[PDB]
Amino acid sequence: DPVIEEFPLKISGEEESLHVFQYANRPRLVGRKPAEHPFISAARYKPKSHLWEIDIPLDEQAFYNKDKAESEWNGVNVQTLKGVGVENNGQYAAFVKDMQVYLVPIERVAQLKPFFKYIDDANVTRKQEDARRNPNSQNRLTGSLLAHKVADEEANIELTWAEGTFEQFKDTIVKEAEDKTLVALEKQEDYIDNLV
Amino acid sequence: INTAQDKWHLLPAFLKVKGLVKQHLDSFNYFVDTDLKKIIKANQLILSDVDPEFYLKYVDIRVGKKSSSSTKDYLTPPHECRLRDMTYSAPIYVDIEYTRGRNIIMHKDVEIGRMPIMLRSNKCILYDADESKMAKLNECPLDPGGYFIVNGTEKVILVQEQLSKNRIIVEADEKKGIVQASVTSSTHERKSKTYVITKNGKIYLKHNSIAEEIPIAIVLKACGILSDLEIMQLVCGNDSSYQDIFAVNLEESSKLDIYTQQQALEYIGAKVKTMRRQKLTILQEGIEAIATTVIAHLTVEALDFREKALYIAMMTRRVVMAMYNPKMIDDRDYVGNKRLELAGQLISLLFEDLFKKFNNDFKLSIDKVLKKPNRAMEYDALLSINVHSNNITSGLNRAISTGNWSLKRFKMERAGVTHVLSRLSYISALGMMTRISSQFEKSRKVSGPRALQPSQFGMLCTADTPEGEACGLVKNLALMTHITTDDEEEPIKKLCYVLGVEDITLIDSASLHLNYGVYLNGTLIGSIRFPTKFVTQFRHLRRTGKVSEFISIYSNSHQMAVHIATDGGRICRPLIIVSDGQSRVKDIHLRKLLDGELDFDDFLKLGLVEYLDVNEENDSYIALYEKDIVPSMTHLEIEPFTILGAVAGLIPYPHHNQSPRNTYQCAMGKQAIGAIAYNQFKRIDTLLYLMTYPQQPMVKTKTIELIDYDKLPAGQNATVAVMSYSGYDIEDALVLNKSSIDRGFGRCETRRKTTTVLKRYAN
Amino acid sequence: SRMTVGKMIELISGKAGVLNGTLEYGTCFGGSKLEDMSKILVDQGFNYSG
Amino acid sequence: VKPIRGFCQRLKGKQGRFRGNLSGKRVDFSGRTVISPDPNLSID
Amino acid sequence: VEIAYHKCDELITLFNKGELETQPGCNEEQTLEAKIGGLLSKVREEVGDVCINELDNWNAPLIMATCGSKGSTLNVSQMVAVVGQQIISGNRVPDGFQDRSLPHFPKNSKTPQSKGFVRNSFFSGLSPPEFLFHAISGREGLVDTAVKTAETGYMSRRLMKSLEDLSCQYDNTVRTSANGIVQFTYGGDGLDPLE
Amino acid sequence: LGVPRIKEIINASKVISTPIINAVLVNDNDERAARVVKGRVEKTLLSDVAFYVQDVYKDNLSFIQVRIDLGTIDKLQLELTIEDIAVAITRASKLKIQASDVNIIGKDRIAINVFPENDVFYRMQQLRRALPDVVVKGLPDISRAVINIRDDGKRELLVEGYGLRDVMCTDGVIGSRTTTNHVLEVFSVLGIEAARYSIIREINYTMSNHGMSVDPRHIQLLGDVMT
Amino acid sequence: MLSFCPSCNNMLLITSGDSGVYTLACRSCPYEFPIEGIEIYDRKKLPRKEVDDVLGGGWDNVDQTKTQCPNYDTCGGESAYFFQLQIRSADEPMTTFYKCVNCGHRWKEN
Amino acid sequence: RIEQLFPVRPVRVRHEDVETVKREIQEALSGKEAAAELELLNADHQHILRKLKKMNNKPERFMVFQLPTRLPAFERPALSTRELAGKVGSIRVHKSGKLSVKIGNVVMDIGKGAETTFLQDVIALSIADDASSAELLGRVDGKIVVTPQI
RNA sequence: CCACAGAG
Ligand SMILES: CCC[C@@H](C)[C@H]1CC[C@H]2[C@@H]3[C@H](O)C[C@@H]4C[C@H](O)CC[C@]4(C)[C@H]3C[C@H](O)[C@]12C
Ligand SMILES: [Zn+2]
Ligand SMILES: [Zn+2]
Repeated sequence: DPVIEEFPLKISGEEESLHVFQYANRPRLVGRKPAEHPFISAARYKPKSHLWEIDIPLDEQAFYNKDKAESEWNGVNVQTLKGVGVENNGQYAAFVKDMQVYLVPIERVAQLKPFFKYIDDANVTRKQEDARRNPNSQNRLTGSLLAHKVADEEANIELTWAEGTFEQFKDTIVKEAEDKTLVALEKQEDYIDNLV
Repeated sequence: INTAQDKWHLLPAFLKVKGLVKQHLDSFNYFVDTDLKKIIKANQLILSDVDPEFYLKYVDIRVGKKSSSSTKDYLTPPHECRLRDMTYSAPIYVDIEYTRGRNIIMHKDVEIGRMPIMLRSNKCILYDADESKMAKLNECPLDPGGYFIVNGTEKVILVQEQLSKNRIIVEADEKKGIVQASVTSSTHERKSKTYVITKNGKIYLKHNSIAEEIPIAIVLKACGILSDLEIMQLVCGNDSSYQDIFAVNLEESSKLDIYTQQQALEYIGAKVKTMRRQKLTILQEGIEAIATTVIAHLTVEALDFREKALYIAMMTRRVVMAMYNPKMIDDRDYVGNKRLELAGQLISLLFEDLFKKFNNDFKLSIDKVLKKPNRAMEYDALLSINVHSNNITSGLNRAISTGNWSLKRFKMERAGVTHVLSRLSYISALGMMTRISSQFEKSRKVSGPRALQPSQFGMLCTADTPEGEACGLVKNLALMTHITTDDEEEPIKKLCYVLGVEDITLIDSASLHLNYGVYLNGTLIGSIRFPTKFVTQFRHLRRTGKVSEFISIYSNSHQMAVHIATDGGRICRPLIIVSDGQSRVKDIHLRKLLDGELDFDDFLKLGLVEYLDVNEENDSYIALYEKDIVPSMTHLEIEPFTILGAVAGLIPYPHHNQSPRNTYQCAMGKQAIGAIAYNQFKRIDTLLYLMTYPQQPMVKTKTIELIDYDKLPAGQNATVAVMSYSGYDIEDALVLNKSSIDRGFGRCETRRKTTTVLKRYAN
Repeated sequence: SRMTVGKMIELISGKAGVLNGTLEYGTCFGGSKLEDMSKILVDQGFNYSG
Repeated sequence: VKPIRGFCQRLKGKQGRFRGNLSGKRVDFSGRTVISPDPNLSID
Repeated sequence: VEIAYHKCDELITLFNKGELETQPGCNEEQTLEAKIGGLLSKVREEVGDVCINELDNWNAPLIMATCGSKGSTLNVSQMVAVVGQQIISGNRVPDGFQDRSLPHFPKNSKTPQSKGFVRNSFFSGLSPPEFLFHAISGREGLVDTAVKTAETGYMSRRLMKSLEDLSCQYDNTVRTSANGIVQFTYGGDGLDPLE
Repeated sequence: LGVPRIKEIINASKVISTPIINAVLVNDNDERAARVVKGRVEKTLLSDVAFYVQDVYKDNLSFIQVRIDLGTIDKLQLELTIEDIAVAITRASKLKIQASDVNIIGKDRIAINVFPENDVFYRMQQLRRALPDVVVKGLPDISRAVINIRDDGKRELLVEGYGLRDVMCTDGVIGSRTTTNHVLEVFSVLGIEAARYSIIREINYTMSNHGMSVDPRHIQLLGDVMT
Repeated sequence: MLSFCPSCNNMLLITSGDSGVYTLACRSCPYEFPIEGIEIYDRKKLPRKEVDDVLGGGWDNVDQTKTQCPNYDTCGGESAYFFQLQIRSADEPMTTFYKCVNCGHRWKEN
Repeated sequence: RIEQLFPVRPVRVRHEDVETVKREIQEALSGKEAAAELELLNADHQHILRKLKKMNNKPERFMVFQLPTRLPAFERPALSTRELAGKVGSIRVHKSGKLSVKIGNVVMDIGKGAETTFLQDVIALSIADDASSAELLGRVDGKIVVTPQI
């Protein structure tokens, strides 16, 4: 019944706008050991459509045989993962500093899935080849059509990748945290009757 | 002094406020209160095409209430309408805002037609009327109401029964060897059926719009699931036999060289036959087809195609489970898979079609006038609205009277919706209401819809059905039931996410079948770690009163899922909660109820009684008496003889009779000659049978007492001597007494009506 | 052949009720039992089985 | 739209000429009445 | 009926453990169902026999069964003694819920009082589950009576249209309308079944 | 038996439901003989005789290995050998395998090789999924066979299929007293007179099952009409 | 064969190309796995059911004959348990079943 | 890298014992139903306590809280303080090996919820026209869930 | 001309 030790929550980072990707093609663990995070080459974020693209330079010394890739895929050497950032309220990424648990909101969650740009490139080149050889108001699009059109006709923003930022981020979070301690307003019973 | 065995006193109180014919009344009241506002709010705005400055907008609508006067307008009494061969109705008042030249004229109380009121509604003149004022209006106080007086006749919209909308139904054909899963997605725009069938051992998806049967891997790839390992993990999970069945469908996508989302989308869009309206590219047509056409009720807005993909994946998982063994197919005839459409919904749909036609014709006439330059004050609406207003009431009256039901916008064709209320007896008039008509009548499949499934214990009558060709297709509601009402689902979604449901857009696809999944109205909504505690917490919040009591929660262990049902049309039954082997309704509550206070809704508010539908009953364990209570019990029946309907209540000692005799009496008690109503002499009906000296039954029934058959009986008590008096009683014949007939036994009279109209010819 | 024992029970219940002067209830899954009807009929001077 | 009645429609079906007016037809000098027993009447 | 219930419960326990013996060759569920049905039919027959033996003379159903005018031994046994197992489409009552008959019985159960057996007489009144099961049986009887007529009448019409032209000519040969012989003698001996 | 049975007989339908073929045995007073004569007519698939089926890729070859145990053959007393299974595999039409690819490795293993894009994988996957459903011993139309005992103690065999001639031509089954309830098979095997006898017997059995007591002369007349 | 890709998680199609060697090629991404040296295989374990015995205990307290056993690489036994059973039609010779005393391996003659 | 490019064979479990190995698959990566729920609750509470003790002052280590979307309101130092800052609650642990989370004055139950089978990471994003940078803050190692107690 | 509703 009684408590031996309390692990205090501490909410901060209301403007940092953190994001989390969820790779849909690599296991969290290989064997009982943890897996190895892939090296990161480049990324893109669409502002309007909230699309994420991540490029991973895949291994070339084994199980590649670049002859096929240069034969019909123009020598592709990086695998791309595309994901949609979807809103999920009630999500907090947390860490532990000196037995004190710190939390920060996650704005969106992305499901990165493998994408094949070069297949679409070959398809559109073939379509041009077999279409140009022989011929053979105005606003009605809604629903997901407008979102796809926005994702197409937007302008991609090239991002920069940095590592080791965790120390500065943790320092900023704890500095934004330590200054404030809050006092309760309503009783427990007042929580039940309205969206428990 | 009181005991628990007299808990049956909850039954009269339940009938004191709710009413026995509440199924029509509550639906019509809800229609008048809210669906008029919804119908106006859908398409209130009307614009011209020739002069783009004239806008006409309806603001508010009501029936029988003038805005200027607090008192409601005068309506003809129902019996006056019955005699004079009119339609009992109230005008439809609507607020209007339009432009007179440049002036923004707000005008009020313009009549757009007469809406035929249903008797004893909240808009009728017989609402909460004492028997003195009811006698003033030549109306019987012991009349169920709930019927529409049109053109002199009185018609009843019978409660329709359909297969549950927006639900996955899996059926197997063993002689042909095809398993399929069907979803009838019905919404305001379309009502389309999607099939997922198995052909030649491969899972195909077919739709009426699509020309060819799309392979399932193609549509799963097109719906956002690019990788095939994710597809296999979603459909099969960590299982051997399911993967062995399903690997062919993974191979099928590789055979057709489809590997990206664009490829599958254009492959699907090449097959879509409904191209019109200056079509876009094939890829965008396929996007539209996947977004709306394949499953209409789940619409996708953003780029994220997760929920539609998981819906199709769960449907195919059901299909694969059907392939593994054909015993795990849900029964189509199960009561929990059937929903009851009431009069209010059908009237709302018909009014929607009529109002759309009215607005279209009004816009056409306004454009016809305003196209010409000679316009004076923009040709005010109230001058040219009445000739279009008459069409609304003409359509409503014709649709109610003729019984034909033709709505072109929803492509729906119905016949035999309304029936003439049979006034052969008071019990016959009552039993015409609470009658459920099945969806199809052509099929003669024995042991199908006609057989009495055990799932209708206490929800439908177990003995009342007409004998003959319609035996089993026309059913009757039980004495103590309640048909649910439609509720919003987004607050339930938020409550689910609060209570511990992890969303689908943040959980693993591979581990999804390693724990229970939550379904809202048949659509997968997330995953739950502990399903039992979640179910218990949801039940406790329902019983407290923090969410609507008609929301149902039940855990299906075979599918390893937990379902929440919200939509209306589910048939329910109230029951007493028993906890820890003790019934939650003690003797003090019964004494409080009998003393006058603490009505049935107070029993609902304190968590003493609650409503269960069939699916909820599947998860319960109900005891029948106090002696049968064990610590594993979940609910307690209030009283068992509610399983017989209103008509079946006339039979004394029905449990001592063979069931076909009970059914025959249920059929033939509606032809009894007796008193019809308190005002049976002021009525002029086409054929009416009356008895000179009706008598009370010597052996009554509690059902007889509740439905007030005691006040208006049909039949006499006869001193019978069971013996073979002569040869004239052989083969069911009876031997009457001459002196008894002379003194008045069985004396009857018949009243017929001849009508004539002096037509005023055009000459 | 039609096996309607409820008819005999109804007859005896009605006879005992009219002799006692009170209407008797034949509610499904319950109602006034046969033994009380037999007792009332015996106390009124008729046969126990009607 | 109501389908019209053709000659093939007039000759086919349970209400056609062959099964409705030729194989069997309504006859004169007939009566339909409810029955009741009479043991004192001879069997013929 | 208590002995029959106890033996049935023993067989259910043996089936639940798994060591139930499949003598007829079908699977475990089918042989358990067959054994339970046989046991319940036996107990109905035994109680009906002792009931018929225990009825004195001048008992009206017994007299009307001895005469053969109306009723039979089974009807008297059902009214006075245990009614017996209700059978729907050749089997017991189907599981209308999730692997159980009615919500008034515990899940995953095959006891006779839950699968459709009634232990109450028609004189003694029926419990609500027994009432529902008997209602199901009466309903299937009524619907079979209602729907057999169309197929039977169609078959009768087809037979009569096929056989309307045959007649026995004066040379004792059955011939068609077109004067072709079907049988040389009717039945091989030329005897009317009427006489 | 009932209204559907009469409807299915008098309306002579080529395909029926429950087509029981009843066969008497030359040695009807021995359980082992009944079992071994059941083993000839009751079809046994490759899935009942194979431990597994697997697909092996060599360095430049691709084949399918099947492991047949002689233990199940000896325990069931099926008159089946490994080369019999091989030639039975050759008699499959949908697989389209020519009769020179199946080879014998060891005394159990049977190898099915496929020779030539991506067509080889598709072909051998189809063969792997369809191979354990091939018939290796029995009759194609016989669904199942049950050994029954008559009241005098003699044993008979009831099969559910349409292969009347194959059942009555197999050794161990008396070919003079074997009958079936289906009437078109009786016609096509034994002539119009035997078809007439089958019609009369089936209608009489169905009528006497309900105890309706219809005189057999009407049944004989109906049989003479249909034949 | 149910191998799944480690790059894009797709189905591996085995192709020969043109040189004649089978490879676990993937058409969705550049990846394959040659099968040189060790070989790959996918075994589907068919179910093993308990079928009905036919000669279960058919040689108890029976006479023993003197017949040479076909298997002479395991046992040198010359006494065999035999049983006469009518298996064919009545016009054909009566078959018999007999087995070695040491190594089993039952065999029949007609 | 050799196992990363090794072709993956998917998880296969026989149909009869899929439910029996459910606990094993759950444990490998990281009345009757009521007793099972209690057993999972106790094991989960011990696992969460051990996990919290493990990552004390460890870089690139994260756990995701699933908290109610409508937190209890508070007083600004009434606008109800929709956006929160500072210390709000505490993860208290009891003598009986059970855990609870007190947010303000509301006690709530804790658990781990669904367990993931793929790599997760937490990333901070800064968007501006002149400069833009996306930073990998660390790896997300498991997720936990906190539900209101009634 | 249809469709309901009952009676065998
Ligand atoms: C998959 C279902 C197969 C089934 C419909 C096929 C396969 C075997 C077929 C029968 C055999 O051919 C022998 C007969 C030939 C006669 O001419 C007509 C009848 C006859 C009994 C056949 C009917 C039918 O044609 C059968 C049963
Ligand atoms: Zn790949
Ligand atoms: Zn040997």
